[PDB]
Amino acid sequence: TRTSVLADALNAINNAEKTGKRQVLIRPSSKVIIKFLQVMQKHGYIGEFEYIDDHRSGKIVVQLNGRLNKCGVISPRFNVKIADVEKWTANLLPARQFGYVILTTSAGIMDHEEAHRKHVSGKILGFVY
Amino acid sequence: MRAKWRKKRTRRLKRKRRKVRARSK
Amino acid sequence: GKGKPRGLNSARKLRVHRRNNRWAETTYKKRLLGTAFKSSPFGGSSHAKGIVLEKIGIESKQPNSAIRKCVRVQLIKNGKKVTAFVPNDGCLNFVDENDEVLLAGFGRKGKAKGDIPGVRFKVVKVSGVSLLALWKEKKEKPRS
Amino acid sequence: ELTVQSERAFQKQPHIFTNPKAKANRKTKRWYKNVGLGFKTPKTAIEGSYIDKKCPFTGLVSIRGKILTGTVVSTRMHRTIVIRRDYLHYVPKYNRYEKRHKNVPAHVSPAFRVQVGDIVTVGQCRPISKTVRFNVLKVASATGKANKQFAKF
Amino acid sequence: KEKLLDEMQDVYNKISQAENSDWLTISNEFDLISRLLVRAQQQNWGTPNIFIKVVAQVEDAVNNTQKAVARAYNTTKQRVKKVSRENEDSMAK
Amino acid sequence: MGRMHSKGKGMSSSAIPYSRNAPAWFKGSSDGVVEQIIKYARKGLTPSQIGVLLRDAHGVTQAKVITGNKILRILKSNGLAPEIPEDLYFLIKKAVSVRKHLERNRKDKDAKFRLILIESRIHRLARYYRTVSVLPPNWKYESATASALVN
Amino acid sequence: VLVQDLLHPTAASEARKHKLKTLVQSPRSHFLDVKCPGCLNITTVFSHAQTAVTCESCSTVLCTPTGGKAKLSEGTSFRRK
RNA sequence: GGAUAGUGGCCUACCAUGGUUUCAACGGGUAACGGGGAAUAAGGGUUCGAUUCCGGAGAGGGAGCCUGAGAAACGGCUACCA
RNA sequence: AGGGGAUCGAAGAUGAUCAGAUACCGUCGUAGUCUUAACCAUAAACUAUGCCGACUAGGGAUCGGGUGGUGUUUUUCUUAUGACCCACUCGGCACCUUACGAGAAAUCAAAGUCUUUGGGUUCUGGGGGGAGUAUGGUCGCAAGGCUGAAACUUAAAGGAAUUG
Ligand SMILES: [Mg+2]
Ligand SMILES: [Mg+2]
Ligand SMILES: [Mg+2]
Ligand SMILES: [Mg+2]
Ligand SMILES: [Mg+2]
Ligand SMILES: [Mg+2]
Ligand SMILES: [Mg+2]
Ligand SMILES: [Mg+2]
Ligand SMILES: [Mg+2]
Ligand SMILES: [Mg+2]
Ligand SMILES: [Mg+2]
Ligand SMILES: [Mg+2]
Ligand SMILES: [Mg+2]
Ligand SMILES: [Mg+2]
Ligand SMILES: [Mg+2]
Ligand SMILES: [Mg+2]
Ligand SMILES: [Mg+2]
Ligand SMILES: [Mg+2]
Ligand SMILES: [Mg+2]
Ligand SMILES: [Mg+2]
Ligand SMILES: [Mg+2]
Ligand SMILES: [Mg+2]
Ligand SMILES: [Mg+2]
Ligand SMILES: [Zn+2]
Repeated sequence: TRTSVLADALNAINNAEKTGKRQVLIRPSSKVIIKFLQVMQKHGYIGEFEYIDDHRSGKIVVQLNGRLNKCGVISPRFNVKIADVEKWTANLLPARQFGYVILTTSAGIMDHEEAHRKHVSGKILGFVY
Repeated sequence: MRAKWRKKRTRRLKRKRRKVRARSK
Repeated sequence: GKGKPRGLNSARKLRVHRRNNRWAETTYKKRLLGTAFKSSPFGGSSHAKGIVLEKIGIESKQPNSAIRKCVRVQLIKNGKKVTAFVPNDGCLNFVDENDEVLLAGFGRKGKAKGDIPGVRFKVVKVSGVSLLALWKEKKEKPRS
Repeated sequence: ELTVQSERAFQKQPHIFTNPKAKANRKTKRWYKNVGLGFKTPKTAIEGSYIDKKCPFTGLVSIRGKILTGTVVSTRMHRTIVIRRDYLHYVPKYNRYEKRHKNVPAHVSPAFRVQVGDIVTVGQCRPISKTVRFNVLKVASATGKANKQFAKF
Repeated sequence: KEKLLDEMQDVYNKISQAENSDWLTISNEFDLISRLLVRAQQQNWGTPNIFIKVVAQVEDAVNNTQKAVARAYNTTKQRVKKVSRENEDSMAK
Repeated sequence: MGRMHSKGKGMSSSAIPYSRNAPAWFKGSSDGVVEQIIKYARKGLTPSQIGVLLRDAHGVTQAKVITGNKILRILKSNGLAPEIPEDLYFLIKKAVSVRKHLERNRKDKDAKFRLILIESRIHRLARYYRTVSVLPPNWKYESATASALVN
Repeated sequence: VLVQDLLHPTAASEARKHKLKTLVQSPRSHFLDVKCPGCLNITTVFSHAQTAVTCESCSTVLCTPTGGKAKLSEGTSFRRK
């Protein structure tokens, strides 16, 4: 069945960006997806997105901007020490100038640069650039 | 040979070998 | 997708899966089963000493027309008899009958090489002195 | 279970003496000790009547070293328990984990009640038997799902 | 699927004959009967009367008063106790 | 749109409305509704039958939105909940009916296949109900306790 | 259709789409105030009523169930709720 | 209870029928002493580690033992086997 | 094993061709073909495409279901049907065009969302032979099935398309 709701979300956003759309409908919504969206919105890869309540599970309408080229989830939420995060950002992100490994720490869901600045590390959620 | 025929020839050889084994035992 | 398990707690299945599929590589199977020891003419050894039993001119493969002069040698380490090639032009006459001959691999991972059928090993030394030194007249056979 | 020295030899706590000439006869003086590490002796141990020289409370054995938490998987042996400890072994070749389990046989005092499915805190002790190196200290979920059995509002 | 029942009946007869003389091969017979019961339970149809009869015969053989025969006696007592966890003994009585 | 033992992908289901309160047109009060529920349960109907009847012959959209509670909870609180959950009872009735049909005529293999599917469904559901401890943990279903329960 | 407002699309479009697939799930069925020819009693009936709803006072088949929307009797008169 | 320096089926008497396992017990192989590490090298790994350090074991193969704090010693004994 | 016994028909009996023909063709013809219980568990059991999810592109049709039509005829005067016409929707066998993606292509609307490499999962393969052979287990009354090597040998075998 639908195992990772965020995987569905990011697959939808990537497919629609490749297709050329300006808005997507993420069908099931979850807190982690919302935080992912807040991160991308703060960094500017997304325009203005909207949540919809349904008393069963939220829906999300994300207005893209085409600035995004590819998101993606690392579906097994691996464990990364504060040292291996450099290995992960070398593996996933194209160049060190930009691109962000969005990961969840005890301090919250947040990108790898803020996570390094707070000196915390947790489980990997995905990668956006 | 056709692989079919190779299998059939091998089966006949197995049959003969089993007959010889039953005779020996 | 990629029909191998991927969850966090699937280390066991992946490990056993890799251990099981490693049996496909020929090199790994040879290493684990120790085929280089039990059945190979050399006990996983580069060289071994032996005694020449008689000398044979093996005819080459298809496109090559010649006779490649080899010698059958009984290995002294275990007693298995095996043929072995002798390099260079005037070297078979340099190999005495029933003489101490040292054999090495033939350069193709223990497989027959070139146009020589069924022969798998060179000749590097005969009666102590090497064959190359004899061929270039660097040394004389001890003829003992 | 109301055994009270049913066995061939008498079951006495060594070197605790009761004077019959003392005209009080207030049961028999029972030796017990608080085991430490913030573990409270059960009232069954103090007010009880068993013997259990291997009891961590009313016996001679002492508790030091490791403190392991686990789940009972077999109560069927006498005076002793088979505890199943589950954990995640980390395999670095794949950055993954395997669920592994080890069976620890411990010794349970008659002061406690243990049934299959309970979660128990146990502590290391001196070698009691060939495989018993632990004495139970606490039983949390004795009837966690067993308190409620019938239903009628 | 009558072969399993016939083999179980033959094993029960062999167990009775061995008990007539007792655990030298009775232990092996009970061990194979346990595997036969497991195999029958694997399929839909299981728990025949022959299994109960063989279990009762093994219990009688172990109960009788009686050197590897001592290992056989201990193992047969343990096996009879284990297979006697079934309530089918009430059916036998 | 997944199916438990078939290749279908059906989308047929009930589509509960967004509103969480009673409709603007409902005039009856919840106490009368719950009394009606209890009288129907005394008549001997399953909660699904209660829901369908109260949807059809009366203005009860769904009993939860107006009475503040679910039908099974209502019967349980007043002590009318069956000892067997109703859906599992229907499964057992279907299974015993198929068993009887197989008993009457043997060669029919398709009923045997559907019977083993039904047995799988029963095992799964009963395992779940044991996990939630709705059934006693000893509850087990093989052949004849079915004929005891369905009757 | 690279740009459109999924949040507030045109009403005809949502009414066209299948239920369980609109922006917010909302059923299409409704209830009806039906009047029986016999008496003046007014009874509420679901649109796709599955059972033969009858007047409590008198046994009359107000609705005959079918695969989808229930079929009302000829004499009875209905009003949308 | 015996025995040990002492805990302990370590052993004995009696009693209970248990212990482990598809999360791989048990059994078989290892041209396996273990580890610190060596070679190799984008990152991940693969192979090797008899061999300078730390532990373990053995003095032909097994067994038994005196001595002394320390040995089942072996450039110490007693015995069998080769 | 038991009941059938028409046609058809391995084996066979033959009549012809052929250098040979116990092969193709022609006549017959046992076992089987059809059944009732019990086995067997293999097929190019093929869509040579594992299953469950989400997304990505248009086109009609077709089957079943459900919606609306002041729809068309029907006719029982007319409602109500039914059968059709139009529009939509759910699910299914498929089909058509196209690539914007994929592939080594032939092609695929899944074989796409895979170096911008991670939705969950089982099962397989690691050059060709040797060989699905030997051996060992296990199932089977038997035929055989499942499991399943190695020694040795070889420099290709093979896929797709292109020109002859
Ligand atoms: Mg979740
Ligand atoms: Mg020549
Ligand atoms: Mg003692
Ligand atoms: Mg090693
Ligand atoms: Mg070393
Ligand atoms: Mg020593
Ligand atoms: Mg020596
Ligand atoms: Mg001294
Ligand atoms: Mg010694
Ligand atoms: Mg020394
Ligand atoms: Mg001496
Ligand atoms: Mg016949
Ligand atoms: Mg013929
Ligand atoms: Mg002829
Ligand atoms: Mg004919
Ligand atoms: Mg097959
Ligand atoms: Mg296939
Ligand atoms: Mg298939
Ligand atoms: Mg190969
Ligand atoms: Mg082959
Ligand atoms: Mg065999
Ligand atoms: Mg092919
Ligand atoms: Mg080709
Ligand atoms: Zn009425």
